[PDB]
Amino acid sequence: EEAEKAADESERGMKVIESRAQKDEEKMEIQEIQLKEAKHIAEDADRKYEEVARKLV
Amino acid sequence: DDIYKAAVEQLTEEQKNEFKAAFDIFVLGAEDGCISTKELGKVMRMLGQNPTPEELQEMIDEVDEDGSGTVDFDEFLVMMVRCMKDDSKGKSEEELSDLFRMFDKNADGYIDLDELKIMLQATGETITEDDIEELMKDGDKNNDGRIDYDEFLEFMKGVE
Repeated sequence: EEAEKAADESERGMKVIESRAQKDEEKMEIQEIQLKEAKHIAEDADRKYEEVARKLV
Repeated sequence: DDIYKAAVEQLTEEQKNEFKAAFDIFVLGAEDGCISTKELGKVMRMLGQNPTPEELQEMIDEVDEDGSGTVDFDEFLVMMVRCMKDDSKGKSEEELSDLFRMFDKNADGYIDLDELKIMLQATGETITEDDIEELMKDGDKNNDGRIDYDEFLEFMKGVE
């Protein structure tokens, strides 16, 4: 029962962890999306900066 | 806007043949115009280009000017040409140069607001100040108030 329980703890471990790993994959994907959006804002903010900086020159 | 049917003119036909051949696939089963914008990334990945999720989401916003998640063959061909200038062949730079000598009736080497104006009047198309200046700045890359010849090329390459 302890070994099967361990299997259940480990299996529940995986269900929680797999779901959590997926939640982390999602939070990670979200940070990727957000940093990319922010990065794209930065690409455009930097691009716009370059346009005004170039125009400034 | 008019660049839709422009591309419909500007695009070549051996393109649109395989365009429709690949266009045949989007239907995930029983679709008649319910195309989605999350799949814009995948469909730009299909037709032979190498797009990145940044531009995928931008065109999700930059296109779907109708907001319905839908895109006409006109909008299809334009957002082809408005990024990948599969335009009306930009007949040349040098055939263009012979056109440009006729632009500069004054033998300028530059299409000025005056030559822009007179040449668009030779079209018959009236001169609104935006028109010529829209054409000027879009061609007058140097913003000298006038479109020099390579200014005219980069201007009217990809142009009929």
